[PDB]
Amino acid sequence: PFNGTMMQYFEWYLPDDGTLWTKVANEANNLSSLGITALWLPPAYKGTSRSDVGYGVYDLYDLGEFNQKGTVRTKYGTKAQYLQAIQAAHAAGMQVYADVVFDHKGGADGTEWVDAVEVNPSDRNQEISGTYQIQAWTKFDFPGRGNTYSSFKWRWYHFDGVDWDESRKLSRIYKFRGIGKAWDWEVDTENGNYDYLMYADLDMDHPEVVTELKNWGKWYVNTTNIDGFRLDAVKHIKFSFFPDWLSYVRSQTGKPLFTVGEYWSYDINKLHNYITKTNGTMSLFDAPLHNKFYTASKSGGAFDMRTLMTNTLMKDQPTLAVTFVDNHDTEPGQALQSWVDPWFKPLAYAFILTRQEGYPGVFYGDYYGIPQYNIPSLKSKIDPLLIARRDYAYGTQHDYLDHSDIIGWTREGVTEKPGSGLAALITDGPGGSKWMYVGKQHAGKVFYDLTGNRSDTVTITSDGWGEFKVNGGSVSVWVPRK
Ligand SMILES: C[C@H]1O[C@H](O[C@H]2[C@H](O)[C@@H](O)[C@@H](O[C@H]3[C@H](O)[C@@H](O)[C@@H](O)O[C@@H]3CO)O[C@@H]2CO)[C@H](O)[C@@H](O)[C@@H]1N[C@H]1C=C(CO)[C@@H](O)[C@H](O)[C@H]1O
Ligand SMILES: C[C@H]1O[C@H](O[C@H]2[C@H](O)[C@@H](O)[C@@H](O[C@H]3[C@H](O)[C@@H](O)[C@@H](O)O[C@@H]3CO)O[C@@H]2CO)[C@H](O)[C@@H](O)[C@@H]1N[C@H]1C=C(CO)[C@@H](O)[C@H](O)[C@H]1O
Ligand SMILES: C[C@H]1O[C@H](O[C@H]2[C@H](O)[C@@H](O)[C@@H](O[C@H]3[C@H](O)[C@@H](O)[C@@H](O)O[C@@H]3CO)O[C@@H]2CO)[C@H](O)[C@@H](O)[C@@H]1N[C@H]1C=C(CO)[C@@H](O)[C@H](O)[C@H]1O
Ligand SMILES: C[C@H]1O[C@H](O[C@H]2[C@H](O)[C@@H](O)[C@@H](O[C@H]3[C@H](O)[C@@H](O)[C@@H](O)O[C@@H]3CO)O[C@@H]2CO)[C@H](O)[C@@H](O)[C@@H]1N[C@H]1C=C(CO)[C@@H](O)[C@H](O)[C@H]1O
Ligand SMILES: C[C@H]1O[C@H](O[C@H]2[C@H](O)[C@@H](O)[C@@H](O[C@H]3[C@H](O)[C@@H](O)[C@@H](O)O[C@@H]3CO)O[C@@H]2CO)[C@H](O)[C@@H](O)[C@@H]1N[C@H]1C=C(CO)[C@@H](O)[C@H](O)[C@H]1O
Ligand SMILES: C[C@H]1O[C@H](O[C@H]2[C@H](O)[C@@H](O)[C@@H](O[C@H]3[C@H](O)[C@@H](O)[C@@H](O)O[C@@H]3CO)O[C@@H]2CO)[C@H](O)[C@@H](O)[C@@H]1N[C@H]1C=C(CO)[C@@H](O)[C@H](O)[C@H]1O
Ligand SMILES: [Ca+2]
Ligand SMILES: [Ca+2]
Ligand SMILES: [Ca+2]
Ligand SMILES: [Ca+2]
Repeated sequence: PFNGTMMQYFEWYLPDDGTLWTKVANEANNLSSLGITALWLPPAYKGTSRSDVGYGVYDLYDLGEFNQKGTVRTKYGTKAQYLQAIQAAHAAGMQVYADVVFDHKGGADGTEWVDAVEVNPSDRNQEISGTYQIQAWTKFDFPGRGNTYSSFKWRWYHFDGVDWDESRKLSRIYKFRGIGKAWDWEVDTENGNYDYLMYADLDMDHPEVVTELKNWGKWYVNTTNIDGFRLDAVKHIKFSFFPDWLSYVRSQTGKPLFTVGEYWSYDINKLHNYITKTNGTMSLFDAPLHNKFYTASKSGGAFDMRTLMTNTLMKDQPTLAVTFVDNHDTEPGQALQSWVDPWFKPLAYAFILTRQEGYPGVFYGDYYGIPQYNIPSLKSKIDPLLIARRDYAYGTQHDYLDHSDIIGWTREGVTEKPGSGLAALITDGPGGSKWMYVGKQHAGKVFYDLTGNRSDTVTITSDGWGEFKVNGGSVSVWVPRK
């Protein structure tokens, strides 16, 4: 038995110093000893510039190897350093998930003239202009790479649209004209059709494009030996595309390739729609649960903690849910900003780390800190919870989400891991106590608070129950002493 634990190993405001790949190589041992079993690494290919975080993808085939966009290395380092990081992660017994950005392409080498029409930004099925010629950033020739690995050249007809006309300096949503040219479907229905997002938007209906992304998928897994994918911005990408893409790349590389997609919506039914449409071929980030943590942390104690799990992927589809507290898009200043307050953050990590539903992740920004906004590191509060997950969070779970402030759950432990077992309490309000069942196999044992928030102890009764306790606005994780 084991508890998988992933770590997203970057944040937005990292300096553009080309050191992240080296840091993975240096830290892989430490993180593994804490029970981290997988790293989600940022996009490793060349962006619109060297300080691009990776989501403005210029060349999928340039892993910090070719002189392109004014730099050889990416933000994170060179191609050689990227490979060493992956091998170090493997030597320490960790999987590696690579960020995959297929929705769009930016930083084109040149413009092309294209017949286009404006569509309504709030309803992309509604044309709001006539057809006219625009100058669109869609020519990709890759002067620094040549035909190495791939001789495919991208042009306007491989895309469905852009949001910038270079001749008139106009910013509108332009749909391209052409035989069969249309926004892709199925996609998210916010704004009527949410296929267009930014830069030059890929046409997943074009067979040349499907083929090229399949060839890149195979090439990339074989070049890097990565173990899986984090799929960026999947709600803006033809739903049927990734079932077909993943089954090609998995079977043509001989690898299972665990895959988590980022479907950003707090509407659980949209996530359920996407899982059924893609036949459960991938996990998804539990964005609704993130929204729960953010809301509870801002509600001054008035959140009903009995609803913390309701309408989350961790409640509804736990084996396809990847759980988290914050990520690079929820950071201060970002477009999805909804930063979980530091007082509540240890409570949210305890919830995803010591419970049996879902595949939890630790955020780099939470672990190491975000100096850009003077947010201090929470490593000293997260590490006890990882040790809880590594050693104690095993076996039958009993739920007590039964009070509007104080909620808890227990894990009984497993014979295969002697000394396992835990009882966790969190509260968004004043402290208190709660009786919970850990199992009569623990009768007489003394439990202590692994987080060190409390100095007292709890003795288990002859019937397997303990009256566990928590401070106000705090976490306690009670585990057996030895
Ligand atoms: C390091 C670890 O890699 C493998 O485990 C990974 C799984 O193959 C993935 O599928 C994924 O599992 C998650 C599920 O997809 C998901 O539905 C959810 O329910 O949570 C799961 C994770 O909690 O991620 C896993 C890694 O995080 C591989 O199977 C495993 O063998 C590898 N490590 C084990 C190796 C040994 C066996 O002797 C022991 O050290 C431990 O049991 C494991 O650490
Ligand atoms: C001039 C530039 O225009 C295009 O790039 C723009 C995008 O199309 C816009 O959508 C917008 O992107 C922002 C995102 O929407 C936003 O969500 C944020 O997260 O990231 C972006 C921040 O700006 O803005 C983009 C730039 O204005 C076009 O795709 C792009 O390729 C064009 N860049 C060319 C211009 C120069 C100067 O000659 C060259 O350095 C580039 O290599 C060219 O590619
Ligand atoms: C007009 C001329 O352009 C054609 O080139 C591109 C199409 O215009 C694009 O729309 C695009 O087609 C893809 C769709 O966007 C996509 O939704 C999916 O259906 O796959 C399509 C590609 O398989 O990409 C095309 C190029 O890759 C095309 O090269 C060419 O056949 C077209 N020439 C026609 C001109 C007239 C117009 O009446 C007709 O008389 C001729 O029979 C056509 O040859
Ligand atoms: C730039 C940003 O645009 C998209 O995000 C939009 C959402 O999809 C909309 O539904 C809405 O987002 C949420 C609200 O912000 C939030 O208040 C929430 O309570 O409700 C809405 C969803 O329930 O507004 C957003 C428009 O600004 C897009 O999905 C998101 O991914 C984009 N930000 C990233 C763009 C890339 C894609 O390559 C990411 O990888 C980058 O990290 C970000 O720049
Ligand atoms: C009433 C009782 O609650 C105290 O504070 C906890 C809150 O219940 C939680 O909601 C949370 O407070 C955070 C806010 O939600 C957030 O908006 C932000 O302001 O940060 C707050 C945390 O820093 O966490 C609180 C625990 O730190 C706490 O359990 C307890 O001390 C409170 N009773 C005190 C109230 C006053 C005067 O009546 C204090 O001087 C006394 O120590 C207690 O009587
Ligand atoms: C003599 C004194 O010791 C005991 O105090 C323990 C209490 O169980 C808690 O205070 C316990 O948890 C605290 C955390 O360790 C600490 O980190 C803090 O941040 O919050 C928790 C408090 O909620 O730590 C103590 C160590 O065992 C005992 O229970 C306490 O009753 C004992 N008597 C004192 C209590 C009062 C209050 O009216 C005074 O009048 C007495 O004179 C004290 O002697
Ligand atoms: Ca299309
Ligand atoms: Ca799209
Ligand atoms: Ca499209
Ligand atoms: Ca409450």
